[PDB]
This record gives sequence, structure tokens and C-alpha cells, in this order.
Amino acid sequence: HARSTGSYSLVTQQPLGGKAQFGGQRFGEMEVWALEAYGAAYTLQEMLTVKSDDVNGRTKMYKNIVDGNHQMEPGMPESFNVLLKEIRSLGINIELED
Amino acid sequence: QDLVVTEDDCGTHEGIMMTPVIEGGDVKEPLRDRVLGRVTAEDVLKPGTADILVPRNTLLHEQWCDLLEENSVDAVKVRSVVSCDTDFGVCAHCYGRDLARGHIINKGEAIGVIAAQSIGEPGTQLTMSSIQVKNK
Amino acid sequence: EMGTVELLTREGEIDIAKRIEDGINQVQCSVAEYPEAITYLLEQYDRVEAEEARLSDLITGFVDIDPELAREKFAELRAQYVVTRDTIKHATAQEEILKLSEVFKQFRLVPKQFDYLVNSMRVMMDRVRTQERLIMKLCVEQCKMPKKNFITLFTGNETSDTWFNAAIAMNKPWSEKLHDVSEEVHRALQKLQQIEEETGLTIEQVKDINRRMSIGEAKARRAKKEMVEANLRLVISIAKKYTNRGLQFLDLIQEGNIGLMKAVDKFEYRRGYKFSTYATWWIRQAITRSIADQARTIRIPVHMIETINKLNRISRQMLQEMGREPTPEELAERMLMPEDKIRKVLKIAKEPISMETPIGDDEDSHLGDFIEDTTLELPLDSATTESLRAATHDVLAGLTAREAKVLRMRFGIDMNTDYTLEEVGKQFDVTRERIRQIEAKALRKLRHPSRSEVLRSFLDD
Amino acid sequence: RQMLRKATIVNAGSSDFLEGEQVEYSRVKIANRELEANGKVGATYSRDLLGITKASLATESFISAASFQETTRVLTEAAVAGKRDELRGLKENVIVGRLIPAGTGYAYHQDRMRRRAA
Amino acid sequence: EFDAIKIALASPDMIRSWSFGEVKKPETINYRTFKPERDGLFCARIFGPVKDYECLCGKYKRLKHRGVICEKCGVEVTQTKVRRERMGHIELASPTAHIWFLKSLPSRIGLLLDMPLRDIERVLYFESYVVIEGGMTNLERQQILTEEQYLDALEEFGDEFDAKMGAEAIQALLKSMDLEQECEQLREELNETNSETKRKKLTKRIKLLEAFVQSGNKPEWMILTVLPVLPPDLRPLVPLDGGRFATSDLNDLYRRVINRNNRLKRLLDLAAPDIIVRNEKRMLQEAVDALLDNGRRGRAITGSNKRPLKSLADMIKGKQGRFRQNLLGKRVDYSGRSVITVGPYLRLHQCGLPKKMALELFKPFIYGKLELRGLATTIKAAKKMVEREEAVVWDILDEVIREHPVLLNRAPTLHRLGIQAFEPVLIEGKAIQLHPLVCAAYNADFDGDQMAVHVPLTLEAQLEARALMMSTNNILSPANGEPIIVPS
Amino acid sequence: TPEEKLLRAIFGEKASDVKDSSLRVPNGVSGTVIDVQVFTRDGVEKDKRA
Amino acid sequence: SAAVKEFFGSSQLSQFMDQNNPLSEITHKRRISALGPGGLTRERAGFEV
RNA sequence: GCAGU
DNA sequence: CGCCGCGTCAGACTGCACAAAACCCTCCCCTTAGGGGAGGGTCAAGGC
DNA sequence: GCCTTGACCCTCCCCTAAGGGGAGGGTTTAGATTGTGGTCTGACGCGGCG
Ligand SMILES: [Mg+2]
Ligand SMILES: [Zn+2]
Ligand SMILES: [Zn+2]
Repeated sequence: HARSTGSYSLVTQQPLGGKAQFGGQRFGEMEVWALEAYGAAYTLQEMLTVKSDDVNGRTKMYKNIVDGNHQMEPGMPESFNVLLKEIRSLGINIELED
Repeated sequence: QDLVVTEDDCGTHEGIMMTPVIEGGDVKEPLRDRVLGRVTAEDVLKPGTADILVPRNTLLHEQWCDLLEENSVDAVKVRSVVSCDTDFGVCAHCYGRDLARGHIINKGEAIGVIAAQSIGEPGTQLTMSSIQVKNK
Repeated sequence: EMGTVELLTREGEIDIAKRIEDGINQVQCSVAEYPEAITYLLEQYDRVEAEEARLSDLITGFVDIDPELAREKFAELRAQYVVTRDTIKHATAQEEILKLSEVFKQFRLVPKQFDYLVNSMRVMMDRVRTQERLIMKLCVEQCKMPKKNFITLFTGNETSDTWFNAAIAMNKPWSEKLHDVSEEVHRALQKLQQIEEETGLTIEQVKDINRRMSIGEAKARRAKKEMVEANLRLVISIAKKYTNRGLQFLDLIQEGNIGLMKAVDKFEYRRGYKFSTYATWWIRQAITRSIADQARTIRIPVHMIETINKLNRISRQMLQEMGREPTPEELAERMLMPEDKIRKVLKIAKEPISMETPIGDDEDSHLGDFIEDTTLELPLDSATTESLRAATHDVLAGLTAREAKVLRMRFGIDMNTDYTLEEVGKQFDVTRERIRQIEAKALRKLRHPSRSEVLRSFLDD
Repeated sequence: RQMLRKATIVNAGSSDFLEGEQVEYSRVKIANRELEANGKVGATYSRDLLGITKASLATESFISAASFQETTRVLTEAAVAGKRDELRGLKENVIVGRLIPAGTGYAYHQDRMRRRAA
Repeated sequence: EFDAIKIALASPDMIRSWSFGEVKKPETINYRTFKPERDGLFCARIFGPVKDYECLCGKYKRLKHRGVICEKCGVEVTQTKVRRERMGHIELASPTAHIWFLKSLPSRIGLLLDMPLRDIERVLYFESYVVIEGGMTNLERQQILTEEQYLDALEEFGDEFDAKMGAEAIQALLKSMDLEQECEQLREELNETNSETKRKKLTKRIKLLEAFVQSGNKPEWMILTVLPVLPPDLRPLVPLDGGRFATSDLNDLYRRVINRNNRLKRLLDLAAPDIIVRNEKRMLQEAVDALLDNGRRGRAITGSNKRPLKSLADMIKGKQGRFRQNLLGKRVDYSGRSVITVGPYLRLHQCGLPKKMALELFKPFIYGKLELRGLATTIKAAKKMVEREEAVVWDILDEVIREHPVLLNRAPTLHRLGIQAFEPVLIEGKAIQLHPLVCAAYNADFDGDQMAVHVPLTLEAQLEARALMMSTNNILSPANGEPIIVPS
Repeated sequence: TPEEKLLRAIFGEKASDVKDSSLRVPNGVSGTVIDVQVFTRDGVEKDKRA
Repeated sequence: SAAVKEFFGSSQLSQFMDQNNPLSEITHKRRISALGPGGLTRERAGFEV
């Protein structure tokens, strides 16, 4: 089974589960430690942002791969926005400072 | 996870005194596979004194370890990350060699994840009167 | 906390209901001490003589519906108002007022027009308290002094500032600072005293009427509390029959408690029926209405709830008599509704699955992570859209700037809105049908296979 | 090294710590350094050995600790403490989708902390 | 973009500043037409439009007028994606203690008030009174009272002293307390105490009080008077294809909270007896505490499957929470998986990749090379060409994989050599051909093992696959310096 | 969108009110149809195949 | 009917039959299972059971 | 739940 | 101090199969007529 | 000998107002009804009682 792109999940915008739902392989926690043990910071970053969750970023990635330009413009993964909205639904004020 | 090699040298002079692991009557790890790849913390000198066998801040690669077993030096003070003066990280000299490449480690290596994986990878291979001198 | 209240006997409910009734009719006499309410009663009585509304929600009867009692004995109260309107010539008028009260004794009043009367009385209350608090904190925001020295002179004057002549006599600076207030109370201090005699009675004695009203109403509400807190076991004994029907146990007993308070303030003991038989009707109503309203995620109305319940009951009996689940085309003929109505009712009655439902008892998976987001756009379609934008931009760059801008202006290309021919007619300084022909010109030009070979591949197969 | 990462102040010295409180060892070390640079004598400490769980949960970054385990305790402690997390380790930069500060993302973070400092 | 993440307590002003409207009714959607109901848990006026650039009455339908608040229905005309970002709120009729700052030990309300958690749980479950102000009376400020003791105090002292029960009382105690004064008083009685246990209690209380005074927090923000409502696209009510709906447990918990809250407002308007309003305040407290953390206080609420409802705290914690399941590891595009076989003909840097896996993993690369080389006039034409699998897309596919590494991964990835890069050699099978010498690194035998293939997209990702992770760079082990690409 | 609106204006192929939701063979699967069953709800008129 | 129906359809011991070959069926019918309602849980069963 | 590694 | 009660934790990937009623009253939706507007059909003048 | 710009008239389509009807929310019922329902985990750290 293989996918380039396809259907994404509803709450988190990550790809769906398995080859019946056209899949996407879980790049889980131990594989993230594998890419952190190498210095593969960009491979890791594109596994996090523009392959799962960066909704404005994965469409840009597709249009850049198609237009011959292998470059990413990563933003914030939508799961982190789900997390900031779920922590704020408890009585807790979590923020992003600058 | 957050331990990264962030410096080239903290200039410290501390370090652990590496010796061979002798459990009772027999050796279990020689000095060679214990100091190979470390940097020395002090000048290693021959049993005949006043001539430094290995200089102070030297990386002990295989030629230097062959020099340490030509002579009979059995205790080498090496530099360790537990005695690194670097705050928020570890210097590249107190770590030593990057075991996967064979040279001194680069600045930026994520050594804590490598250490944690290297310890917990063999985890599935684990489970669940008078003295008589043996030789001369 | 509930078992620590003892139940009532048959005669205990009688005593409590009579306490409630005495509180409410004495507070209704307390608003009868306020004769603007008498004027309102009598003007709606003459409107009853014109039949503005029905008598049952005017009067419930009279204690020692028949309408001929009310007409002539409201005329009797009118003669009583006659003998109290002018017989003041102020020491002899103080008997006819409690005679008014105890001749008003025999009156019954309804909830809603009495609610009009008590909201008027609460306007009276708010006016009295806001004027007395104006007196309170118009002087103490100016002065620093314990104001009991200034209340000792106020009670009884009620007409003017003659009680201010001895205010300055203390000569401690408070009444010095009150110098600067001694004027701006002006249009306050008389205006209440205006309506004082439009309702006839003195501001201090209508404050006495207000506090006697509060005493009587708290007397009524105290005895409404004893009847609710005693019958709280009835609510539980009823609500245990509705337990797994969509609401928690406590939600059912709290809605039944609301129904029991409704039964208490709608109960009258003169019918001689035991209170539990009335509260049971009201508690059943409250609990079933609550289940119909707030037990479902996608809420369906109470009429569709009754329909679904009738459907489930009928299908239950049909399954019991013929040993199989009845088809909607026989379920619709045991009922008398059309078959498609039965079909839509059966489509309605389903409750939503939880997205945390594990699939095949597999805990690491759930229903929630097989549901895709269908509203998204495929990135192939995003690339198709950007490529179509580029292709359209080039094949319209292959035209005259005037007509190319006519097409970009008539459709919404490169612009937030599209424009009809009149708009651009005002814009291009050209009459409408000419630029219509310009649009047709450019469309006929682009239909050629010269430029439209790349665009045709943006059409489906 | 990651286990013996905290210290307890035995003598508060001419510093802003309290006796008997558990501080990060690097914090108290650099505070003693910058105090001794100005002549004032620094604090004296006793190092602590925490378990790998009790040291993972005691990091100065609440995102890593809340991500590890006992999310509820970590988040309440961080909330009532009014904490701040500067995304300095690797997990806080994986959570937010950034380059990790190790490897080919180490130059990026050196640029980012030498240009967001001055 | 941003350099830090600050966490703090949420003021009721902060909770009302996030929100775009109050959820007054428990309505989720209308049952006949699935449009969302007004003032409800799914409210297009509160939470934003349910369709892109379209108000819910359909009067405004295009982005010609965007950002327009419709007057027939109050729905803004903007993207529907704002339903993932726009929070709402609920005005609680009674102050409600936050369960996290009451029950996660050590209790912050308890540690702050110097009060045992049994006493606080008895005060805020309406089982005892507490004297929030003593006055000229022998009653101290933390002195709990029973009901009859409170009646006796009212006999002896009257309306001078102040005593309350419930979370209103706890909120008055947290509000009336002075933090810097009590902190310096505790520092005084810590300098004069030598009992080590009392010194431990005093220093933890002092660090709590000074952590409150150094941050912007106030203590009474630990008692919820306003409650936030998660955006409705994060607790979605979605129609399954079979006509049935599928909701999150958060809608059930929010709907319970709003039902009990509106009933409490009802009872407070009806002037109900104190038994009923006390029971309703207790029910609202336990419904809010089941919304925040289900099962933390007593029995978990279970709905309609006899399985406990997943609360807000359960969304973010555990092995199935956001933090571990969606943020540290995640499902990933451009990823395939298949069985591994030997392929002993390979070089150390090569894997065998099935043509039918590599044609899907590299689909946008092939679309772009078909557009570029003129073989397709469009991306739709290129998509149809890849779909029909013409003879030219295989030449294009041989072009696009030439020096393009892929990462091969065998889970469990025990160490970093469980992910290595390889240049793909297109084979005709359906199984990956993994070089023999790397098997010991993966702990992979060919008895049914499967491996995932990932495509590095960017030039940085390709250059890390080639420079850092390629299997020719990985011939020593990082645990010990010995060879791991070793014959077998 | 306005661009495909112009595309409809030029070529004239008006889009259809229906969407193709047909059942297709899954990718990679290749075989023979050996049985077809049609279950029709009572009241729905049966097609020629049923 | 609901008790019997949920037992037969959605219990842990009422399992989708393994029907690969005759042996799969004949050894799925002779199966014994310590798990199930009234039995163990596979995560909290020690080394000795 | 049942299997595969 | 000893002890009891309570909270936290327990590998990673894959498939497979999957989930009371009756009467009143107002309000919103469906239907239809209308009216305005917005193109569409077929010519009358110079200009090309 | 062949192209624009109006010109007038014709035709259909979308928004608006109203009317009928289904729907949906509301109020009231008076023989007595008085306190509801799994246990199959062990290890470790901590914190309050006693
Ligand atoms: Mg194997
Ligand atoms: Zn060092
Ligand atoms: Zn609108």
C-alpha cells in the first residue's frame, strides 16, 4: 500500500488510518527519535508540518513539487492548534509569546 | 532528549579515572575498550615518570590505545559528560568520539537521544571461604 | 438532606395549605391597602360589564363559575369605596381602612391580574426605596456622620424641608457640608408626596404597608417551602420509573421538583382531594416534558416524541401478537399515518454514535479516526485551480486590453465581485449592449482552436 | 548527567534562592559565577539524584514534562506557577513543528538566538 | 513568529475575551434540516458560518461581500474554517471550582488556603459552612461549621459575621486573602520554626504564594464563573452516510452542563427552597467537573454505551491523547508499506522499490515532470496519464527516482539504524528488496516482516537522507563503535 | 470560481446536477464477476436487472 | 431479545469465525479462552496464569 | 476483539 | 514511624471486522403570483 | 462589397410579498401512589492520620 496524498482526518488534519481508508504510515514516536538521533532536522520537520498537519503548507508543498521546486514553507501543525484550543477549554490560558 | 553537543571545549580538567573492570579474579573489560574514543583529562605518563606518554587533551584513537598497551598504563583519567562545565549541553571534548563515525563528535549532535536508544535497544535481550590467587 | 424532613398527614397538608392561603390573601389585602389597586379592580370590573376578558381568570369564586355574585358584590365594594372616599373629616378615617381590609376578606384573586397588580406594587416599592436611598446617600456622599441624627428628624415630615431647620443646629461640619445639598433635593422631595395622595396614603404608612406585605408574603413562601420539602419523596418515587430514559437520576428528580413547586403553588385544598394525587400529575408532566426536551443530542419536538413513543408501543404490541417485527407497511396500517411518515419517523428516532466507540472492541482505534474531512479540497484540485488561473491569465493576455478587462470585469476574474452589463456601462462610458457585443466578441475569439487547446484540457472527459 | 541535574541550596548566599529549595544546577552554577564576578559570594548547594521519571517531570520546560506523562499535574503546576517554556529542547520543537535545535537545525537556532538577542 | 509558550490561569475576563458569544441553549442542530440551531452548542452566529462565505439564511452567498454580518441571521460571511478557531462561553449561574486545582494533589485551593481537602470538599458540597470573615467574634476565618453550629452562631452573633457554603464560599476565601502579607508572615514563622515537617509545609506554601504574586494570577480564578466552549469543529457532530450521526463525548458533557445551568437559573428565578438549589448547585459542580476531568472525583459519567465519557482532560493526556498520539508522532503522507524480500544483487545504498509503490509515492513528481516535458498539457491530463499507466510515465518514473533517496523503516524502531535511506531500484514485484547486510541493523528477517517507505520531499530532506542517513554512512554502530553492516 | 465560470462561458459544457458515486473495482484487484445480488426496498420499483 | 442479541453478536467470546481451511474452523470451535466477561484481562494477567 | 512482525 | 488510602503507569507498527393527551396559539416552510432586472433576437446608421 | 455601435422589442430568471398549512411550543389535567442501583493488577511514590 502507498499514498502520496488523499483523505485527511476530521478533527486533527492528519492522514487517515489504513490501506482501506488509503492509509498513510504512522511516523510515530520512536521514528521521531530515530530522526533526532541523526541530525535530520528538515526530514523531521517535513514529516511533522507539511506531510501531516500544516494545512496551508501541504497544499503549497504539493504545488511546489508539481512546479518543480522542492521547497517547503512550514507553518504550525493543526494538531497544535487543536491542543491550544483544548487546553483553553479547561480554565487554562496557554499562549504563544513574541 | 535535550542534551546536544553545543560546544567544542569547556576547558575543564575533571574526568573519571578509567581502569579495567576486574570482577574478583578476572578482567571483564580491558582499559582499551574503556578509554578508546575518550579524550584524556591529564597527561598520561609512563610508569617511568617525568615523560608524558600521551599529552593532556588528546583523543585516544586506536593508535594511542596501542601505545597505551605497549606500555603497561592501567589507569587513564579521561573526560566525561558528568564533569562537563558546559551549561545547557555538553562540549564536544567531554563526550569524545562519535561512535558511528569514528572521529570527535560534531557540535550539534543529539547525544541524549543516541544514549537513550543505545541503552534501551538491547532491553529485549535482558531477562524478565578463602581467596586463591589464580596466576603469578 | 431530604430524609431529614418528616412527611405530612392528611390534616397536615390542610394546615400548610391554609397557612399558604392566609399568607396570600393577607398580602392581597396588603395590596388592597393601596387603593390604586382598588381603582384598577373597579375599572376592570366595568370592563367585565363590557366583557373585556372572562370572569374565571378574573375571579375564582368567593369564600364565605357563578358571575352574578361578582357584579353586584363588586358594586358593594364600590359602595364601600364610596363610604371610604370622603369619610375622613384623620382620626375617624383609620377604622374604615381595616374595615375595607376585612370586607375584602371574602375576595379571591387569580394569579395573572394579581401579577399585574404586584408588579405595579413592586414599582411602588422601587420608588419608595430609591427615594429613601436618595435621602440616604445624597447627604452621606457629602458628609461624614452617622446618619441616625438625620433620620430622627425625617420620619413624619414627608412634605417639605422643615426638618432641615434643626439639621445645622449640631454645628459639627456634616450639616455644614449638607448646606451644599440643601437645594438639589428639590424636585425629589415633593414628587413622591404627589403620588402619595393620588394613592391617598402617607409615604411612611405605605412603607408600613410595604413591610407588612413583605411579612405576609414571606409567611406564604415559608409555608410553600414546608409543603415542597415534605413531598420530596414523592418526586423520587415517581422519577425512579423514568431512570434510564435518557436523563440522569438527579436531573429527573430536579425537573420533578420544579413540577412539585408548580403543583404546590397551583394547589387548592377546598376540593377535598389529597395533594399527592395532584402533585403526581404535575411531576409526571414535568419529568416527561424534560425527557422530551433535553434528553437527546439532536433534539426532536415533543409532538415527534409522542409520535415515536406511540410507534414504539404499537410495534411492541404487534411483535407480541405476531411474533416478528412489523413492516412499516403494516405498522402504518395499525396506526393511521401514511407509510412514508412512518419511514421518516423511524429514520428520526436514532441517537448519534460517539466518535470514541471502539471498532470491534479494538481500544487503540475508535470511530473518530475513520471519519474523514470531506469539506477539504484535494491538492490536485488546488494545483488544477492555480494552473487554470495561470492558463486563463495568459489566454486573456492574448487579447486587447479593453475586451480582456471587459471579461475580467464581467466575470469575477482578479476582482472580488462580478459586474452586470449596466455597472460596466456606467464604468466604460459605453451603452450596455455594445459591451455585451464586446463580451460576445471576445468569447467567439477565444472559442478558436488557436488559443483554446490548453483550456479544453481543463474540461472533463 | 541528566539524572544529577538539580541541586538544593544549603546556604542562600548573596543570591535570590532559598535554603532547602530545589533549583536547576546550571542556574545556580551560572548565578554563582556572575555573583563571584562582582565580588559577592555565591550560593552553596548539594546535588540531587533523581530518577529518570522524576527528572523528566522536573524539567524547566512544561511542554516536555506535560508531554511525557502526568499531564494534569504538570499543567496545573505550570498554570498556577505562571510558567514559560522557551522551546529549548527537542520535544518542544517537535510539538510545535519547528526545526529541532540539534543537527542540521542547530545552525538555524544559533542564528535565531543570536538575532533574537540583539 | 513566536519564541515562547506562556501558560497561566484564565481570568473570567480572559474567558469572555476569547469567546465569540454565549452558548445559552443546549441545542446542537435542527433535526429536520441539519442547519445548526441558534444560541446552541453548534451556532453559526456564534461559531462562524457552516459553509464557505455563506450566511445560514442564504441571503449572502459569495465573497463579493465577505466579512459581512448578515441581518436576517447573525452569521458572518467568511470561511467555515473559523469554526475550528472560534470559542464560545457559558455563564455559570453559580461559581464552580476547577477540578484540576481542587483534586490534583497537592490541592492548590487547599495548599493556598491552608485548609485540608476534606474540609474544602465538605464546604463546596454544601455539607458545612465556613466563616469567611470573623469580625468582633471568636469565629476565625477558616473555621468550618455544621448547619446547627451556624444556626447557633447566628443566635449568638447575628448578622455581624459572614459565613457561607459552596464554591461561593471558597471563592470568597480565595478573594479575601492577602498574598504578600500572608507570604511575609509565613516567612516570619518559618524563620522561628525548627520543626522540619512544619518547615517543609511552610516552604511549599511560601513557594505557592510567591509563585502567585510573581505571576499575574489571582487565586479566585481557580473558581470558574465563566466556562469556555471548545470550537465546534473540534468536537464535531457529523452525519455518517447511513443517515445516523456521530458526535464527540464533549457535546454530551457540554449539553449536560448547559441543561443543569439553565435549570439553576430557573430555580434561582422561581425562589426555590434551599434544598433544591443546593442540590442543583452540586449537580452543576459535578457536571462541570465531569466535563473537565471525568472520573477524577468519584464515579465517571457513562453515556448510552455504558462506557465512560471522554472529558476534556482525556483528550490531551495518555497514550491516546493529543500529546503522544497526534503531536509527537503522526500519520504521514507520501508513505507506503510492503513486505521485504532479499534482493542479494543490490549495492549497500540501494533498495528494491516496487514500481506500483513508487508510482504512487512519487505522484506529484511525475505530474510535474509530465507537465514540464510537454507530455501532458495540464495536471488533469498528467493525472489521467498516470492513471492509465502509459509507457511514458514509466520513463518519467525512472527519471524522477534516479538520485532520489527513500527512507526505509521497520517498526519497532529501536535505535536510529531502524530508519535508513536507500536509493530505489524499480523492481516489478510488490515486495521491497532489502539488502542483506542491513538486516541485522533493522532486526529484520524475511519471514513476513513489513517495512514502511517514506519519500523525502525537499532538497534538505533529500540531502539529509543522502548525507546523514544513507546506509553507506551507517556501517558502524552508535552504541559501540563496532560494525553493524556486517556479514551474516 | 470565476475562471471556470469563464471556461463554461467559452466552451458551453454545462456541468451536471449529479455526481459520479459509482462502485468501482479496487485498485490492483482483477477478477471475474460471478454473482450479482440486488436487494430493493419494498415500494421502490425494481429495475430490469432486479 | 436484547440480552441474547448483544451476547451473540457483540460479546468478546462470540468471535467472527476463522474460516481459512477446515482446520481453522475445527480449532476455533475447540478453543478455550481465559478472557471474556467473568474472566481475565490480557493486560493484567501475570506470568503464572 | 482476532491475527502478523 | 507504621500504615492505609490514592494516583500514575504498563512497546511499536500493520491488517481483519466495523456502529399521555387534548386543545390553543404562533411560527416557519412550501407554494404561487408578481415585478423588476438581466440577457437574447433581429435590424438601422456609418465606417473598413 | 463587408465590419462596429446603438435601437427596439422579446424572453426568461431571480428576488419579494403573501397565503395556506404543517410544525412546534405551551398549558393543563384532582382515588392514592412518598429514600435509586461489579469484586479478575501489581509496583511505586506520596500524603495524611494515629
Ligand atoms: Mg520476522
Ligand atoms: Zn566538557
Ligand atoms: Zn444571512
